[PDB]
Amino acid sequence: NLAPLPPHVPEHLVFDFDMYNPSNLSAGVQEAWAVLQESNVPDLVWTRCNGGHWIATRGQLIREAYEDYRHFSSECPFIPREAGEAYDFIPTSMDPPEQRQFRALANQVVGMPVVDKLENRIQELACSLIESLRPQGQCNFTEDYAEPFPIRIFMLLAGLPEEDIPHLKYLTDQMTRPDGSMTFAEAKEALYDYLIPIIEQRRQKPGTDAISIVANGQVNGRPITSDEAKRMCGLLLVGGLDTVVNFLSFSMEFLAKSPEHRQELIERPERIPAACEELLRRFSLVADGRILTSDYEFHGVQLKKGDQILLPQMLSGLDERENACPMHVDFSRQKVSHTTFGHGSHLCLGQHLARREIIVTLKEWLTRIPDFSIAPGAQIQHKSGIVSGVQALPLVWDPATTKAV
Ligand code: 6HE
Ligand SMILES: CC1(C)[C@@H]2CC[C@@]1(C)C(=O)C2
Ligand SMILES: [Cl-]
Ligand SMILES: [K+]
Repeated sequence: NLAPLPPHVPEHLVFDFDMYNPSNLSAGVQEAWAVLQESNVPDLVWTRCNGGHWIATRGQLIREAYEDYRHFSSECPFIPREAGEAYDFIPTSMDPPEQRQFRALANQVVGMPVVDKLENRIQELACSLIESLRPQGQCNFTEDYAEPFPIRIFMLLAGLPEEDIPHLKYLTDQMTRPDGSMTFAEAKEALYDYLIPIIEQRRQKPGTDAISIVANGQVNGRPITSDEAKRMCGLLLVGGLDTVVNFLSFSMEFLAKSPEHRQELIERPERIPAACEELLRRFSLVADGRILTSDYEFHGVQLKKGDQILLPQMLSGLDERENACPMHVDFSRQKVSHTTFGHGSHLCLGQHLARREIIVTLKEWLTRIPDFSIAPGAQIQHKSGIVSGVQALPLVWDPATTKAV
């Protein structure tokens, strides 16, 4: 459905891109979004899809708007409007100054010191999952590794039972790639139905898990409220269940299709961290945005208070104006420019955990299964939304070419 064109929007800026089902999707989701960077498309366009909103199509504008929280507010950060209105996670639904005091608590539970506490378990799980698949000569990568690896690390960190994964993963997916059976508000309320009793249990009887730490936390020296704790835990759950999960599949699909790049990392394993960064650029996958706090002329375009603007994190690094030959993967790329983990005051606090999970996966997969390919006659289908992903990734290999560690 196409929403009526607002009176202030000129026809020449209309480009009806659908972020939940882009027309070029069969080419790959990054490719589908990159249609917005064809030479005839303006830096800033209006789509009538998904209730109507602006889209910044170039890194320069995306960065500028993420920096300018005074004009571009995180209050309503998701499209469609009903989702952005319902979205109340902390700290990502707040602007500075209010936002900042909550970042330290989040950092405590998912940041670098916690990555250190989890290091051995991350390593052990990657190795065990991969060794279990190795002799089979095939896997369904999304279900067999991309999901269980990061999700089990998260459930461990959060002290939540693994048998709760199917329910939580379903709900989280309705917030990022809704199947239409639940509004964002309904999925949010269901997630809160889950979290509220657990938060009170852990305020009564604290453990050492992330939910206990948030629920008993202090925010600039005063106690967090039960409600604030719930809103922070919601963000942590969505980050844990729907980010790295999708990214690993883009990366493994690429490696399955590029024997040369696999060989590069096998021969020169020291390049794996740089490879991770270049894959984070090329297979960037997030697109949220902001709401205008006032009428504002931005790059020659009249924006009105209340207008939503999608600021795709994915697009900055794909912009030829930021990286030459942007669709080409070059592990030796000198300046890897991207906003994959966001930009401005809301830079991802989970990024150290994400990079560890990625780097461990690349190392431990290629150690055991250096030679693999896409299953015979398979056509890999992507999916688009707030976080984009891979529907299924069937891989095959000859077990004789593998190595048990
Ligand atoms: C378990 C926690 C976790 C994990 C695994 C991630 N994130 Fe992070 N994240 C990302 C973006 C673009 C933003 C800013 C959003 C905005 O400005 O509105 C955040 C912010 C955040 C913030 C503020 C938090 C607490 C957060 N994200 C937890 C978080 C992207 C990512 C990506 C691309 C990955 C993985 C590849 C990721 N996150 C893993
Ligand atoms: C946009 C995000 C990737 C970032 C972490 C999870 C996510 C869906 C959010 O709600 C904030
Ligand atoms: Cl934040
Ligand atoms: K909101």
